[PDB]
Amino acid sequence: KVFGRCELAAAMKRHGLDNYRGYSLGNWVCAAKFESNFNTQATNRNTDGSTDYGILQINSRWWCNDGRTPGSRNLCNIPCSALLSSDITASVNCAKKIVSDGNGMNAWVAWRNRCKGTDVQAWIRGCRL
Repeated sequence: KVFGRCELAAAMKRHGLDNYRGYSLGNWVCAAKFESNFNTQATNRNTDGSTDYGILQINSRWWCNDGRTPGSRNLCNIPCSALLSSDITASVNCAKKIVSDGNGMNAWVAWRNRCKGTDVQAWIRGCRL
């Protein structure tokens, strides 16, 4: 599923991401925009052989099992394919564990490079929330 901007914002808010660990909703929408262009089916392979999955491009090195990242961890206790669902619950629940890991949203390179320090509330302007 390819989300609309406000549609995703409302789904993320319902799942408790607004101000989760101090990160306002606009941060999460901005990260999803630049990680996946709001597409739950996005995948991208990394040089180390891991793969990033889903709307928040969660990596198989640490967070999910895809059966082809040897020696990797599965900290969210899920198959990576669960992160590609039109239902974002699994991605959100795993993102909550990532962002609590100590490095905050710096775990998302696109957030660090394209959202951090910008007017992120722009990503939720106009939405009925």
